[PDB]
Amino acid sequence: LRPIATPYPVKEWLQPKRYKAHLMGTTYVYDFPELFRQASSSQWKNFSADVKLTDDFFISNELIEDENGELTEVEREPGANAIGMVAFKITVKTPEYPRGRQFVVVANDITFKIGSFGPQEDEFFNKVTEYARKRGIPRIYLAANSGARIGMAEEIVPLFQVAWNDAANPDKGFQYLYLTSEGMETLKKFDKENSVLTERTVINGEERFVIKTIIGSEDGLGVECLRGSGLIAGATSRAYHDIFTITLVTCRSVGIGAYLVRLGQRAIQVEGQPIILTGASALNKVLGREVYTSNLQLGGTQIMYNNGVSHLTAVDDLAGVEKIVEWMSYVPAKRNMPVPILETKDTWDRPVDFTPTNDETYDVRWMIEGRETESGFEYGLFDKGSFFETLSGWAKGVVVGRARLGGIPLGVIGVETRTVENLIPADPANPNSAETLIQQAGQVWFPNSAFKTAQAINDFNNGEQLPMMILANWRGFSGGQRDMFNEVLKYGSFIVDALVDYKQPIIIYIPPTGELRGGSWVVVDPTINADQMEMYADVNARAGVLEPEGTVEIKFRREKLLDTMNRLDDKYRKQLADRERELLPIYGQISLQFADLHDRSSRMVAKGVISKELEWTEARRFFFWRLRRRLNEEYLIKRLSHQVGEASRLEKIARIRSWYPASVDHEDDRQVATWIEENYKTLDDKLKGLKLESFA
Amino acid sequence: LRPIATPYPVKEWLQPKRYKAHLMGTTYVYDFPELFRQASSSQWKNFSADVKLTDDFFISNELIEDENGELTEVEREPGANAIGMVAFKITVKTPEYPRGRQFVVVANDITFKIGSFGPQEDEFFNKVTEYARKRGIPRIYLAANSGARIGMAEEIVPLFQVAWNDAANPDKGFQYLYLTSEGMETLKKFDKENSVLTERTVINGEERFVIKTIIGSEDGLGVECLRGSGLIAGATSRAYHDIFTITLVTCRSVGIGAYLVRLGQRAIQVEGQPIILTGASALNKVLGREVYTSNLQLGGTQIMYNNGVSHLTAVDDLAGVEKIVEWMSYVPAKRNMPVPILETKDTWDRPVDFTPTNDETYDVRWMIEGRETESGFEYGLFDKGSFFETLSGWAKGVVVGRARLGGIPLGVIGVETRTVENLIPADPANPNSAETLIQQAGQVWFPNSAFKTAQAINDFNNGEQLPMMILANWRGFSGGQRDMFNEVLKYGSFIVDALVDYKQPIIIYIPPTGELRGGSWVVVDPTINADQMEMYADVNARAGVLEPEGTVEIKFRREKLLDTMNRLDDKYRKQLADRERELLPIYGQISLQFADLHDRSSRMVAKGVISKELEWTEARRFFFWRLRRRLNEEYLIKRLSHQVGEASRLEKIARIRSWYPASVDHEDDRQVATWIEENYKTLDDKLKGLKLESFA
Ligand SMILES: Cc1ccc2cc(CC3CCN(C(=O)c4cc(-c5ccccc5)nc5ccccc45)CC3)ccc2n1
Ligand SMILES: Cc1ccc2cc(CC3CCN(C(=O)c4cc(-c5ccccc5)nc5ccccc45)CC3)ccc2n1
Repeated sequence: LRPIATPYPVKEWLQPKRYKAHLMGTTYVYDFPELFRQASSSQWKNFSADVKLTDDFFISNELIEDENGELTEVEREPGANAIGMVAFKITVKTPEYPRGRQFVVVANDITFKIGSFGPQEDEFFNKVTEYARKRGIPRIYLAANSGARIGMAEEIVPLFQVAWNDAANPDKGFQYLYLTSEGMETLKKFDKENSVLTERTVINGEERFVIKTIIGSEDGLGVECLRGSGLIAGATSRAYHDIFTITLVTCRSVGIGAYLVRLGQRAIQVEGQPIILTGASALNKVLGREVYTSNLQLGGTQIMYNNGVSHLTAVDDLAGVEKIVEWMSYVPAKRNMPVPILETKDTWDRPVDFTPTNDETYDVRWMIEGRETESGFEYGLFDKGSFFETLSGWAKGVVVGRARLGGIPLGVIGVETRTVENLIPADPANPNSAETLIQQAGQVWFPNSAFKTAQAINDFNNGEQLPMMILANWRGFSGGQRDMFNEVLKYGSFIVDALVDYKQPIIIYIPPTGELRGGSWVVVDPTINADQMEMYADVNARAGVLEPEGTVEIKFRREKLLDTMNRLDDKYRKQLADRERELLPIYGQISLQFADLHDRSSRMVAKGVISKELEWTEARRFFFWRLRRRLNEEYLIKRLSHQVGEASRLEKIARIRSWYPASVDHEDDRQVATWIEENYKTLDDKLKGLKLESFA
Repeated sequence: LRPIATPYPVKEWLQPKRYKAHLMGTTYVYDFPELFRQASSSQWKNFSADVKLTDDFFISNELIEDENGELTEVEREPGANAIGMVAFKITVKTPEYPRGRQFVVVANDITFKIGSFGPQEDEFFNKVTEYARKRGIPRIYLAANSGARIGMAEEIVPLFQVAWNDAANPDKGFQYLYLTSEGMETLKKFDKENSVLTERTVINGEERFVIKTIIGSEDGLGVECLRGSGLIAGATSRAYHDIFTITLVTCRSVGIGAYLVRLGQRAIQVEGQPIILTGASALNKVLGREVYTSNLQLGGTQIMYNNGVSHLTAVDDLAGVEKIVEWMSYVPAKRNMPVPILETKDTWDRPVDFTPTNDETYDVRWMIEGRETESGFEYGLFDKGSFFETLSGWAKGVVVGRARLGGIPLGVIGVETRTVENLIPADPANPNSAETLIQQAGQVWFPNSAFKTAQAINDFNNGEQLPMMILANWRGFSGGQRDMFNEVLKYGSFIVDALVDYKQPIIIYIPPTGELRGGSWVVVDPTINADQMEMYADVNARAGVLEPEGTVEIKFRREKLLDTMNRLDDKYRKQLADRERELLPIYGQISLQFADLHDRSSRMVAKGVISKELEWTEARRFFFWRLRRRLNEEYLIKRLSHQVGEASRLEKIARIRSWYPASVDHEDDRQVATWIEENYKTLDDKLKGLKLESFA
């Protein structure tokens, strides 16, 4: 016992494994449910300071496998785990789910054979993944490991012999490894006969059993651990499309551990905890030179957060757990359940205060969440304090996060208008390599920002099942040599693919001072997914194939400018050339203005390419009721789908809308939402009566 | 008429549009079906030189929209197209489909408004895509365009007036653009009232109609072309997952044209024909410096073929058409039809001649397709002349292509064992940028080669619907700083995702002299997709978590080596240190051999991680019958699926196998395939009788 005379019992002495996990710079596995309780208690405190929580608000039950390999809940003392993988089923009352929400927490035990993954740990992690998937509940993975377990047949070590080329001179070489009759007998005795595959031979009177293959009696030495690693890699790939998946990197995550981080997609990395494949010293041995200094050089946050492999960083394990809990607050309690509404002080019924200006630099986050000023807070489009930014270390030209609109959770994608700089590190393996600073113009999609946008769309859709708003403001894609060589077309195409797959309502909105041109419009047009997408443009937004400079270059050339001077200038209508020299700068401005007059939201409305033209200050009120109406109609379309056999979206929506009273304006979002909400049970009666269907 | 006195009529005079397409360095649209006839005739000549083809072997029928917008077949004179998009339905008798196969060819007409995409061209291209998708037939796109159509309201050009700040001094500026009563009347007269949105004002006695927005009477000016571009981008994204999609870049492909190339995935680029977004001169104007010299610098084959955006290059349009036809020869006639068997001179019943050696450098293509030697041809694993390599300009560390195994078409992925070099061009926009040469070690996955592998798996699965063989031979992934920063984990994870989605049989085979370690095994393990995947290892292959050097470093350390010297060396069992110095180099070799003895295919079999251990020379015979048996069982599993409502793969296969006579060995591939093929109609009788099912 160290230390002596403490007021309460020494937990690191009661369970020495707790001390071992601490020495490795991580939380002991069995202490993680307490971090989740602390983080959930903080959630309530930030939401409503006066709430009185009792311990029954949070329940953690360890999951273990019974005799039949089926998962069962247990209450046992920490550290009794016979495998290096542990899991907990958590039931917690949260501000968004005050009656309770559930999720599973899977975690490596860093104290159990260094958190290595053997076949038993792989099979348990897979069983836990399937358990969560069957229930539709989130799967949280706490990564603290050493990758696949590695071993040798330790029983053959004191038994094997060597067929020396020259017995007197060992340095001269050897032919093979073998066992003697007594070696074979030792194996026969301990029932380890199948530990080796041998070929009996006789050399100078003595029978030698030539070792052809070493198998070993102990399970979890090599290939069997690689099979289990593949199983859990595929399981995680599947889980990402099915349930909400997230990983906290709490101590190192090696090999399969690094792949699990990425396969679950959503990842929070604790600072100083590396995500690696082969380590620095192993790499150095292969390279035959001291190239790398540390594992943190290979997989620290300055690699992974800058990459977008880590969506967020955390200063410590509790900060990481808090970020999991905060991320989950935007996510349904289980698969296919409605998105969790959480109304706060900042109600839908207000104008948007922060307005961008053409003559002034702004941070898009101000438009999203608002900004603090000396004269008071300027409210943004979304709820005050609701913006949760993710992938904040990578491709900063695009701003992605979760926010709330009058309480409705949604994914938000905005455009950073300021020039973004990123530092490409010098390659330690190349002596002729130096660090590169890359500058990327604002409102231009680059390979990295296009990849981040596609990734965001997929992460809001899969597991999170959230509606989305893109505040579309791009001039185009980078068509330059470097970015074209770096496959900008591939990443831009991933955006189209991500939108095709989207299952919840989408709002595309060109904001005030905003623009959408050529290739940038293409990749975000609502006809990519007409079932879910709608486009809107601000009265102060612009859009066309080219910018006015481009349009004039192709369609308002010198001949047309001169005919315009001929019509409009009395002096014009060698003495022409000097007049042309004087008129050209202003006539170039007239032509640019003429072109800009086509790029208005009024032309977008007339041509039917946008649903409506909007005023920014009224966009919060408009979008709140539009989104609320859309969620309600989507619920009814899904109910009608359950009883038909075969009908299109257009036919399903036309039928639902035919149930609305004649006096209801189908174009009034607030009226449609209000009527549906007042009639959910009446609509249920109607849907249940439609089960008079016999379709073959 | 130019030239005069030709033996036959001047086609470039009869149809001047033919001459215009030629002046633009491309085939005239209406001459493309003839290139397909020429290429299909060549297919027959290469297959069986003595075949007698008549003109009824190939039929091309132009598709146009009728009064109701429905596609109908027409026989009309070339050049009568009222839109800049044309399509043909092709019916061709090929060596793989001697009774005929069909596909659609969609193409821009470069002579029609520079191949620009207006709303009508977009709607026709979408209608053609849907037509092919509904029928399950391939969609071939011939890209020769200028992107989205750009325009202005040309009727407002001679009408608009300017509100000068000072009428006498135009240079001093202007307030707005306006129309007069006579301007408004001109618009009223020609029924173009809605061409502008105006605001009537009176300034110094005269009524001025202030132009607030220019709309225009002509359709296809701006945003409406961007909507149509989005529609066809989404349509192509969908088509790729549904039917076989391919694009030939035959003249430039701009904007939406560049996106269509990528969205259809499979692309052949004719040399000197660029795939661009914004062009060089437009980019130069934005950058305010002469940065780029040409469009070919931005999107030539040296960009796109090196990127993997272009799967192949072609010296000319006919070479391109021939490569389409050759690619299609491995693909089913329509969606869900069986893969086309094409038996040639090189029959299944032979050993594999080319065998790799540990002490000698080899090209993996020799193992795949064989090699010419002075002593004769050394046959490879696959049919002689059947290897069709694709993505050959990009990530050369991985070799991808289509091949045939005793006539069975399949996707093949092999590993290039030689060091691969690639040249990263100097960024023209950065004066402080120079070209970089990157060397990549063989048998190591890098971000580019991992992306190429995932891309290949997806392209064999989607549309092609082919079985696959991966000749798995990777030591691991590059875990170094540069490759980790360059997101190797993301690309490696895409491999897992691509395997999860795979719908046809997969063979993973570790070849002779081959190896599969740590992270490389993980990403290719058959438990990722147990319904489709099987793994095999050569008797001369190796596999474990680490390489023997790594295993000894962790599990056979100095203490263990010294205890081994204590047991095996009579002299060992300060006078120890000098003995240690002498023994250590050979005892290090013993420990490496001890570790290598665990890495054998015999341990893989014993641990149940591979289906069988094989001998390379017998692999062609083994895999032919294994694949043939698997295709037959897959056909029956799909038939059983059509009549059940709910049953797992394991239950479906167990039922099918219960139909085999008792004397049939379920493990004998050749016997199982033979029995199924002799009993297809009898099995059909049994399946039709199982339609006594009433499941609710
Ligand atoms: C690194 C970088 C930085 C900015 C980028 C902007 C775009 C947008 C397109 C719009 C379409 N387009 C034009 O429409 C255009 C814009 C301008 C232009 C605009 C603003 C200032 C100066 C010039 N001049 C032109 C000249 C000829 C043809 C087209 C134009 C070109 C430019 C694309 C890639 C970019 N890459
Ligand atoms: C650019 C590059 C080049 C080659 C690469 C090879 C690997 C494979 C792993 C296997 C696992 N592993 C070992 O198992 C290992 C191999 C060797 C080694 C092998 C051959 C020659 C020299 C050393 N020495 C070691 C030392 C300590 C720990 C592990 C080892 C390391 C190396 C990964 C990335 C690489 N990147």
